[PDB]
Amino acid sequence: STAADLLRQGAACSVLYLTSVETESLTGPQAVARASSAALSCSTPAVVHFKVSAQGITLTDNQRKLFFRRHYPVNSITFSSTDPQDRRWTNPDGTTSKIFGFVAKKPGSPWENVCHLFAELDPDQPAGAIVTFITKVMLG
Repeated sequence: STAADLLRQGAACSVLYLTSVETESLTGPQAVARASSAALSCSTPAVVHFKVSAQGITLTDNQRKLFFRRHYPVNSITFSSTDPQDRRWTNPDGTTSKIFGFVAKKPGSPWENVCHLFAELDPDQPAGAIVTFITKVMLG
């Protein structure tokens, strides 16, 4: 586990997975805003493991032997930001969490642009930092 290899492995943490919505012909900020509107208008979100690395974004969740996984390669990711209206997610305890999303091509419907929306769980792995890391691996 050398420095450069570790650093390529990137950072992973837990986040709430709020929703995913198709977002064609919208700017990046419009896409994230659209997703947040949908999430905030709907009638409990899953906690997922969220990894950002040189290889892109990987989302996973397991309950016993049931398993969810999606990977978004770096060339597929077109945008990420916190909610441009500064809207927050209200947790079951009534406290609020910052919202962020990214837009990527849908792996099995590649013509489709889809915004994946999340809320922060840890102030020490905050939404703004995750957005910074995604934008860095896009920049690379």
